[PDB]
Amino acid sequence: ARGVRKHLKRLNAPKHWLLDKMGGIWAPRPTNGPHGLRECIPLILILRNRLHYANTYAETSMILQDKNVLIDGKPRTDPTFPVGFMDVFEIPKVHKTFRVLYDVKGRFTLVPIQSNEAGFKLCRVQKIFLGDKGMPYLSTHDARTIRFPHPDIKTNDTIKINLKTGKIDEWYKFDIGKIVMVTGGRNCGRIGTIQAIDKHMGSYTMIRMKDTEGTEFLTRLCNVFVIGNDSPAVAIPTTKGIRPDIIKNRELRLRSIAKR
Amino acid sequence: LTSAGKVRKCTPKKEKKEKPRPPRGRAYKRLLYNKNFVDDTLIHNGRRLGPNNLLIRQKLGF
Amino acid sequence: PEITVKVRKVLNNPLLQRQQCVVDVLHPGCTYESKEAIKAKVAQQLKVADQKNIVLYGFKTSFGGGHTVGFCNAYQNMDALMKYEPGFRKIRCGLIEAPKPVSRKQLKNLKNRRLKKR
Amino acid sequence: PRISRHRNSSKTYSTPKKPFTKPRLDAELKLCGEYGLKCKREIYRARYMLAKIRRTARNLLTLDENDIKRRFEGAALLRRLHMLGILDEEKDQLDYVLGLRIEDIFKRRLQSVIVESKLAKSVHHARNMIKARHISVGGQIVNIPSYMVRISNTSRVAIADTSSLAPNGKPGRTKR
Amino acid sequence: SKTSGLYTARKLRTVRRVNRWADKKYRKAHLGTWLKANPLEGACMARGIVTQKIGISAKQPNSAVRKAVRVQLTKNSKKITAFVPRDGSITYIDNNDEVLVAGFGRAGRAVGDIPGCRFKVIKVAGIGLLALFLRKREK
RNA sequence: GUCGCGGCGCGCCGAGGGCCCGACGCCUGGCGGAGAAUCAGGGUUCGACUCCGGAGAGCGGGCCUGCGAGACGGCCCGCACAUCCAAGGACGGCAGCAGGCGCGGAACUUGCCCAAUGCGCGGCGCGCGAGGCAGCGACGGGGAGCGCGCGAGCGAGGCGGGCCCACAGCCCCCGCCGCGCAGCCGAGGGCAAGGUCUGUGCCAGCAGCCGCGGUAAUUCCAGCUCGGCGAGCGUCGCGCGGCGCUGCUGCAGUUGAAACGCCCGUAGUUGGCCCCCCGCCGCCACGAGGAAACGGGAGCGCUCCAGGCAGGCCCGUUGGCCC
RNA sequence: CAUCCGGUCGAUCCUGCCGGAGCGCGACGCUCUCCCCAAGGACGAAGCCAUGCAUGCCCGCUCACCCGGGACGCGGCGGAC
Repeated sequence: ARGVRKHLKRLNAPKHWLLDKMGGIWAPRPTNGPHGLRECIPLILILRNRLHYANTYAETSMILQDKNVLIDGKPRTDPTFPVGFMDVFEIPKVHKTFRVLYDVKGRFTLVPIQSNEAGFKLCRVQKIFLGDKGMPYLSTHDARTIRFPHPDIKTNDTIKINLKTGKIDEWYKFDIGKIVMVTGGRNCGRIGTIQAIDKHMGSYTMIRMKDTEGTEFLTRLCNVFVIGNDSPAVAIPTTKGIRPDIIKNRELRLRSIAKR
Repeated sequence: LTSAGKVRKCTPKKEKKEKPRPPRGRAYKRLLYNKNFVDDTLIHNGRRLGPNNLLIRQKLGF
Repeated sequence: PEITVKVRKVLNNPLLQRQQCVVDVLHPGCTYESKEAIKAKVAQQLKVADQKNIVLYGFKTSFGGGHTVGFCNAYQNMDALMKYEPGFRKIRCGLIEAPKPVSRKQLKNLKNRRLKKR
Repeated sequence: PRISRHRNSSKTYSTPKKPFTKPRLDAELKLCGEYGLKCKREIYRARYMLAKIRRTARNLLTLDENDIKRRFEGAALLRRLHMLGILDEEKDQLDYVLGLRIEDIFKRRLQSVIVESKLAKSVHHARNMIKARHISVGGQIVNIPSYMVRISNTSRVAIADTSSLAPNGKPGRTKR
Repeated sequence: SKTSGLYTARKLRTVRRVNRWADKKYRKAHLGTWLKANPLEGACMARGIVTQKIGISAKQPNSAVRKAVRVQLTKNSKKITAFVPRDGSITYIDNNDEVLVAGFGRAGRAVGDIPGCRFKVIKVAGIGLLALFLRKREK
């Protein structure tokens, strides 16, 4: 009751975070910022778990206090800084830069990018609202707020942010045929072209998209993020959201464990 | 209630007989195996017999 | 009685100038005579050039077998060890001495008394 | 709350429905001499393992053949059984999994494997040898007689060079 | 009987709820009138100070004088008559000694020849009564 | 009035509103779920307790501060219940941790420390009875012993040195010594194991139940053997199973317990045959959406195992997926 | 992951309960060679509490007899988690 909760229990923490059950009785409490807890992952987790660059939380703080890493080109000292889709995690001292995307199994993935790709990051406009004397504002999934958008851009239409001048670069509007990557739910982590959008007036527009496996996945507009027109635009993970099935992944697991 | 424990106070005292201490653990079950199955020399007199029979006993000592 | 010590999956960490790795020390029918003895052996693969610069940690010896695995923290430079080091690890090695015993109960009792004294 | 509170625990054995039955007692004693089993609890753990497996196959078999489920799990169960050596590697059918008996699981116990390999004279001798840390399952010392060897590991099993034989030559009785 | 219809679940639920009460077993377990009646008051054991000692004639056919101590439980000040198990073990019990008394074994029913006695002595003065009989401990 | 909506409060005006599809009252040795126990299928019982939401800090109230508290390791008041006091006054609140008393059948150290895991605050780490570390602890779960062989061995120990640790310690690794160690319930049945040998004489006792003992006790009390189970075994209370003795599957009602004495009868429940091709309802399938733990379940030799998410030059190594 | 068995009789077949047979999870007794994991003042007293302890950190603003230590206060943030 009373005010806000500043603590997170390990088993309460989102499953995709893949934290150990016996690893701790507490989990990093993700802070507010550009991504929410359900759709974020703490900076400490990328550095401590996947990168393994810092052995302990204390080492991650030391590195962050010295501004070793810069997200979106800005050095951030927040161990619990929220990180999500299209965020550019570039560590210059190690000389390696990657984007944070979604794996087919739904865990966030670090996908390496070239210097041109590092410069820009994609965004999704939740809606356009009027405030402060009537100027229009567009709110991206990363909560980035852009005053005076070009009139054609609409709700749910992916746009690209320069991230150097931090302005809109181009708009790939959401329409039938355009390639999209699911961001949430059962089909999270899957890139498919849009077969159809069901209006479902009243609540929950539900869209059907199908990948090159002839398998159609049905997902509502909330977790559909356009990634270029028919072209996949920004570089996509090696699996490419092709939906490996459980039996197929069983063979892949066995080949990997064949190696000793 | 003045007759309480009439048998216990007047029963004679027979000392516990000292014995070869029995093997314990899997070793006890192993020695129980010769009796029960392969072997059978101690448990048979032309036919199957019970482990506490008065005929198995005296033929196996006690 | 031969000892073979190998480094696996070494990590370049310019941020903490360290060389994180996993050490496989093979001492079949033998006892490594302390981590320092195999620290020189680990140094050969690590190529740090200073045995003291190398820090060795978590050398679990497997039940019975001579496959013992220990994380390695050969700092690239001495400044890194000087800063990014568990004060206790620095104490285990002997790089620095430990502070004289303090009650800590006294450190809390002092806090309680110092607040009451306004 | 503590991390320990979160940890799982399991009863891996099934006690009998009637514990003074004559057939069960006779077979148990015959099995006890055969495999050098310490208490009926070790035999009980064997029955449990067979019952789990038999039920898993049973459910997959009630499911129609080619039902995604049997393909994903039935293949996994057969694989696991063939790889522990409980199941013959030629049978390779889920229906065969049901026709297994606890004795066959007990056969893969290292104490039985050592005896068929002959590295020891008796099942009693095999238990004592494995306890003395003499046995090696292949580059690994094993102290537990219970150890169930995987079919591949059987060839790797040999008396460890460091032990009673081929060694210092002076432990225990030799020292004095 | 067995009214069965696709939409008749409520009638069946009511019948089971009302009829289930008829068994003595459901009532003794769930009515809970017994909990208030139970001298033990929902406990396996109770600690009470011996207030009386007596010999209860065994129910015919069996004949003997069973040895018992009448004890008032400390918990509820509720009278209990408790059998002393083993041979001549009332000698171990002394009046005002304080005993732990546990159920005789039939869940509130008198057991065996002893008449209308539902409790047995398991401990005397901090020492187990069986242990006193087995000579494990003394006085 | 409130952050706002609302009888929420107040006026004003009507007479509604709820109820055998159980209202209202009453009682609860009532936190609820995720879950747990037992378990052919169906089921039954519990859910204080690990995660999530709720509620309370002796009891009622009332407030202030703040962005958020009707906050009690804040305040103010009554109410019980304490302490100090030089007698005027002062002052609390362990359903935080250890620890004490009472109570009960029942329950652990006035330890050690932030090194981790988090959090508060700082940019060059500090605080934390959150948490971690040790002690206690047959709640329990898991693994190896008390020999094997007929001569060779082990590990239980003991001592060093590593390894481990905030510091110890434990584990494990090595040298050097090395000393295996079983109970608890039973043997008339049910129920596995003498129709033995003593005492005793319907006494003393035993016996869940059948029963046993009154001179030849297969039953008591003891030696004797034997049997079960096993570092555990016995007893008690309860849950579940047994019990198709609660019955939907799946009970019974001539006589064992049980068809209302009869007819009408509303609620309730149940309704013959018929139209293909549409609209609603159930209905079945498959989705989506939202917590993991748990339970399944892929893979992985924690030496085996209860475990855990591992691991190893690795599907962008994994940690799938179902519920 | 489907089971029964003793007791109403001179005998017998029933119905019917009674009692056993299994697993829990708490107590209680007796006993315990090592190692691993692990519950632990909930059970009609949300009874009462002696002591010690569980909430600080900051350095904004230093004219406190080392120094630029960073007392103390003031401020700030948390104490509502």
